[PDB]
Amino acid sequence: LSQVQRILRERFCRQSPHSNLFGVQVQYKHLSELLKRTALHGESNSVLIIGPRGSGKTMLINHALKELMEIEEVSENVLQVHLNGLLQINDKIALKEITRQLNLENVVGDKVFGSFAENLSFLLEACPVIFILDEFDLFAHHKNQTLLYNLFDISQSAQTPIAVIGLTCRLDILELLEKRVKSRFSHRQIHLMNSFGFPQYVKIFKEQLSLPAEVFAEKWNENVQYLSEDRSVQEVLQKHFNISKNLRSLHMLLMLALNRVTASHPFMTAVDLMEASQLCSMDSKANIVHGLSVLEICLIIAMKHLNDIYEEEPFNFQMVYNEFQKFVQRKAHSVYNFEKPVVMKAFEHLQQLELIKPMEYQLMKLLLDNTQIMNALQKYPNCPTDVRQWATSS
Amino acid sequence: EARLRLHVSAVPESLPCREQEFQDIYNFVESKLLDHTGGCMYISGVPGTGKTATVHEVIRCLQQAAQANDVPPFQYIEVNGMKLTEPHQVYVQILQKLTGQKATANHAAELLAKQFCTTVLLVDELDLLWTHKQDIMYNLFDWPTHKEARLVVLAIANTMDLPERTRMCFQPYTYSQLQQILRSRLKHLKIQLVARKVAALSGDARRCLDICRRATEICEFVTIAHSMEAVDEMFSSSYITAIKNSSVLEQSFLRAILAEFRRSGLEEATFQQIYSQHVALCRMEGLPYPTMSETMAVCSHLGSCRLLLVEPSRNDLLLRVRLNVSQDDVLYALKDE
Amino acid sequence: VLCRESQVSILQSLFGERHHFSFPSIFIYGHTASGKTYVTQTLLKTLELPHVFVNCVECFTLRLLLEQILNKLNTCETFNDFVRLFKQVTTAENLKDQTVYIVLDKAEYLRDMEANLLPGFLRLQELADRNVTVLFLSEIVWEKFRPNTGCFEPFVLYFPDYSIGNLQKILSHDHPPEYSADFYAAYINILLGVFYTVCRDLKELRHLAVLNFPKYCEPVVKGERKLWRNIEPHLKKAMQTV
Ligand SMILES: Nc1ncnc2c1ncn2[C@@H]1O[C@H](COP(=O)(O)OP(=O)(O)OP(=O)(O)O)[C@@H](O)[C@H]1O
Ligand SMILES: Nc1ncnc2c1ncn2[C@@H]1O[C@H](COP(=O)(O)OP(=O)(O)OP(=O)(O)O)[C@@H](O)[C@H]1O
Ligand SMILES: Nc1ncnc2c1ncn2[C@@H]1O[C@H](COP(=O)(O)OP(=O)(O)OP(=O)(O)O)[C@@H](O)[C@H]1O
Ligand SMILES: [K+]
Ligand SMILES: [Mg+2]
Ligand SMILES: [Mg+2]
Repeated sequence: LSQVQRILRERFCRQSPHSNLFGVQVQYKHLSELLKRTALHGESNSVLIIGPRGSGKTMLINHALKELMEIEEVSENVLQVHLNGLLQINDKIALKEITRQLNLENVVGDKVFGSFAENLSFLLEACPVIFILDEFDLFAHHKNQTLLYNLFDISQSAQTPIAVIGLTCRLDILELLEKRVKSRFSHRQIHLMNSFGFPQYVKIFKEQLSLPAEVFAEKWNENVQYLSEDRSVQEVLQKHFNISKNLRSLHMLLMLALNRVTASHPFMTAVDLMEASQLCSMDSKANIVHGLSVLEICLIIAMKHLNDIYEEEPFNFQMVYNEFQKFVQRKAHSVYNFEKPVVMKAFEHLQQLELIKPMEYQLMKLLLDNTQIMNALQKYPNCPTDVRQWATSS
Repeated sequence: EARLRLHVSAVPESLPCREQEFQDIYNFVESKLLDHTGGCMYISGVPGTGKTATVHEVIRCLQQAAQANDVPPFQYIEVNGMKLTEPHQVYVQILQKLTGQKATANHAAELLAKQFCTTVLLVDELDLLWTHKQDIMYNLFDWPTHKEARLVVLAIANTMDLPERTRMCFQPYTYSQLQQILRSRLKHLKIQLVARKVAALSGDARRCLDICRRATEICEFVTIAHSMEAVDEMFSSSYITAIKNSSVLEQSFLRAILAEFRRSGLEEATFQQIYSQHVALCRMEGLPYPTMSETMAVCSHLGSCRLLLVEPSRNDLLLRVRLNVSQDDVLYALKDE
Repeated sequence: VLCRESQVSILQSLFGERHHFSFPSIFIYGHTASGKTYVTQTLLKTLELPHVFVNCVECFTLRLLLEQILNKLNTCETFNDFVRLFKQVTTAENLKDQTVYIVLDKAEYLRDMEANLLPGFLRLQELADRNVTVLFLSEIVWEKFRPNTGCFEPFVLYFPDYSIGNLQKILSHDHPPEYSADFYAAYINILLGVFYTVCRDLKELRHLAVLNFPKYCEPVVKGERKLWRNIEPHLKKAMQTV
C-alpha cells in the first residue's frame, strides 16, 4: 500500500529521530560522553557542534539526548531546555523562555530580580539542566551578550550542574564571542560534521530509500539495491554529489522521485529519479525570462547592447529608449513602435521582477548574464527572426 | 576513581598562585581601611589572569583579619557588569546590598550620593558600565574622593586604556606559571610530562584546566600524546578542514575566486567576475556548465560557514565577495593532495 | 483549471495523504498571471485540506501577519516566538493529526520585514513539530531570498508562463456565452493574434476579450466568416494605448 509513503515522508521531509548515523561515530562518542558526565555526575560542560547546514547537528543532539534520558535516574532527575536563535531574539525573551521550559512559571512575576544572573541563578536553584542553543550564531548577536556570558559563568564558577550545547554552521563562531565569554566557554569543545566519500553517499542513498524490518518490505529493498548500481542513477547521484555532499539535499531528491511512485507505479525507476533531478537543476532566472513579452525582451537586448558599448556602465530609460528606437528605425512602418509610457511600463516590470537594479534620472544595471540571454532567445517560443538578428548585432 | 578524581579538580580551584599581586591589593585595602579613608583601584589584565579570584581571596582574608580586630570592620559589596541587562541597575544593587533596599536607579543614585556626602565595593568588569555620558563611572570614581565618603573601590576590566576614557595590572600567565597551577593541584598524583606540554599557551588559565580535563577524557576512552590530541581537537583551525571536505564545485568556486584575485590583485570581486572564472574551470575539468542558480547556491554554502564574506543575495550578479581565509591557506587546503 | 494539469500532479502527489507529512516548505515561482494561486486555492478548497491564505503586502508588520495566521485557524501576537507557541497550542480533533497548510502570497515582501521571519517559516515544521507545510509563492526567484546564515532550502516549483495556445484554450472556450464555442474561439485566436506580442497577462487579455467582443460580432446581427478584417484595426487602436 501507501505504507511506503508514510514512512519515507517522516524520514525525508520531517527529520526521523531514528535513522542510520553516518560517519558521526567519533562525534557522537564525544557528545554522548559529555552528556553522561553532566547528567549522571555533577559535572558542568559546554560544547559547540559546528558543521555546514543540512548535515549533522540537530539529529546528533536529538539522538544523543534520547539515549541519555532512557536511563531511569536521568529521566527523573534531568531537565532539558531547548532554545533557538530564531524564536528567542532577545535575552529577555530567552530568560522567560527558560522560566517556561523549567516549569518555574510559579516564580511568579512578583519578584523581578536585581540582576539578569540573579534571576537565572534563582531558576536553577529551584538538579541538572541541559541547555540546547540552536542557531548559536544569533545568540552571539544579542547586545551585550548576557545569556551566553552568564550561562558560561554559571557553567564554570557556580557548581550548579548545567550543560550548554550550541549548534552553529559558522566556522567563524569563536571570533563572534567576547574575550570574556570565549574564555568561559569550555574551551573550544568542537564537533565538526562536514562530508563523506562518494561510495558512502551511494550507500546512504540506498539506505534511506530502503525500509526497515517493520515480505512486502523485503521485495522493496531488493529493488532499491538494484537501483544502487546503474549507469544512470550513479551519473545523476554524482552530479548531485559534486554539489551537495549533503544528506538533506539527497532527501529532497529522493522525495520528488517518491511522488512518481503510486499504486500504478509500485517502485522507483531510473527515470523517476532523472525527472526528479531535472526539477532541481532548473535555472530559476532563465525560467523567468521565458515568460516575458517581446517588448521586454527587446529592452533587455537594448541593455545588452548598452553594456557592450559603454563597457559595463549603468544606464537609464532614456538611452535604452534611444537604442531601442534604433531597432525599429530599420523599417519605415511601425511594427514594434509603441508609446514611451508603455515601454516604461515594461521597463518598470523588469525592475518589478528584480531583473534590473538601481543605484529616467536613476541609473541601473542589468542582472542577466549574456549566456542566459542568448540561451533564452534560442529557447523562446515565438521569438521573431528580427529580434534574433538584432541580438547578434553586437 | 583514580584518574577520574583528577576530573573533579579542574573546573574550579583554590588557592591562588598569584603571590605578589595578592599582597599589593591586600595592602591597598588595608591602607585605606586603617586610615578610615576612601580610594579606587583599577585592575587590568587578560580574561584568564586570576583577577576576580585574587580579589575574592583578599576579601576573605580581610574578613578573617576583621574578626580578630586586626583591621577595622567590615562590610563588603560586589557587583558584576555583565550580570545586568541595563547598566543603571548597578545603583539598585549597591543600595540593595546596603540598607535602604529597593528603589529606582534615579532615587538610588541620589541616595548613594547622600550616604557618601567604611565599605569595600568590588565592581567586576565595569567595561559594561560604559555609556554615552559615562555618568556612572564618573560617580563611582568620584564618590571615594569625597571627605565624608569612606569607600574603597576595586574596579576590574580587561583593558589598560579604560580609565583613560591608583592602578594595577595582571600579566598573562607564563610557561612556568601555568605549569605551576596544574601540578599545584595534581596532589592525587604527586603524568606530569603533560602539565608542561599544555603549559605553552597564550595566556588564559582556563585553557589549561579545560584542555587537560579533556585530555583525561581522551585517556579513559595521561601521556603527552593524549594532550597533543586534546589541543588538536580545540585550537585547530577548522577552516582548512572545511576546504578539504568541500564538494567538487565548491572547490572550483574557490579556485575561481583565487583566479580573479590573481588577475586583479584586490581583496574584493563581484559574483559576476568570479562566475566567469568558475565557468572556465568547470569547462576544463569536464564538469557540466555551472548553472547560475547552482552557483548562487554554492556561493551561499561557502558564505554560510564563513569561508566567504558575501553581500546579501538580493544583489544577484553584483554580489561583492571577500575571502574570510588568507589565499595562502586556501592554496594549502586545495593543493595538499 | 486547464494547462496546469502537470503542476497539479506534482503539487497534488506532494500533498499525499492528509495524515502524512509533506515538505516543510515549498516555494513556487512564476509570473503574475501564471495561475499559481488559482491552482493552490482550488486544491486546498476541493479536497478539502485545512489551510490559511494570507497576503504579505496586506500585512506588513509581524503583529498583523502573525495574528492573521493564528486567527484564521479554527490571539495577540507580537514575535515569531509566540507563533510556534500559539500555533502548537492550536490543536484539536480537527487539526490533531493532519497536514496544515499556510500559503504566504507575495512572500517577496517577507524579505523586507523581519530577518528571522522567513527562516522561522521555512523550518516551521520541526520548530513546532506540528506537521505543517508553509507554501511560499512569489514572482521573485528563490536565489534572492537566501540570508547570510542560511536557511532550510524549500522545494522550488516552477509554474511556467502560459503559451499562446495555453491562453486561448483557457481564455476562449470557457465562456462562449451566446454563440458556438467555435465562433468565440476564432474571436480569441484573433484577439491574441494582435495583443499577444505585447500583453501576455491572462488577466488583461480576459478584459479585452470581454471588451471588444460586441464589436467583433456586430456584423453578424447586422447581416454582413472572416471578421478578422473587421476588428483588427480596432484591436490595434487599443494595443498601443492600453
Ligand atoms: N550523519 C548523519 N546521520 C544522520 N542523518 C544525517 C547525517 N547527515 C545529514 N543527515 C540528514 O540531514 C538532515 C540534517 O538535519 P539537522 O537539523 O540534524 O542538521 P542541519 O540541517 O545542519 O541543522 P541546521 O538546521 O542547523 O541546518 C537530517 O534530516 C538528517 O536526516
Ligand atoms: N592561579 C590560579 N589557580 C587556580 N585557578 C585559577 C588561577 N588563575 C585562574 N584560575 C581560574 O580562573 C578562575 C578565576 O577567575 P579569574 O580571576 O580569572 O576571573 P576574571 O579574571 O575576573 O574573569 P575575566 O578576566 O574573564 O573578567 C577560576 O575559576 C580558576 O578556574
Ligand atoms: N487555467 C486558468 N483558467 C481560468 N483562469 C485562469 C487560469 N489561470 C489563471 N487564470 C486567471 O488568473 C486568476 C488566478 O490568479 P493567479 O493564479 O494567476 O494568481 P497568482 O498567479 O497567485 O497571482 P500573482 O502571481 O500575481 O501572485 C484567475 O482568477 C483567472 O482570472
Ligand atoms: K499531507
Ligand atoms: Mg538544526
Ligand atoms: Mg572578573
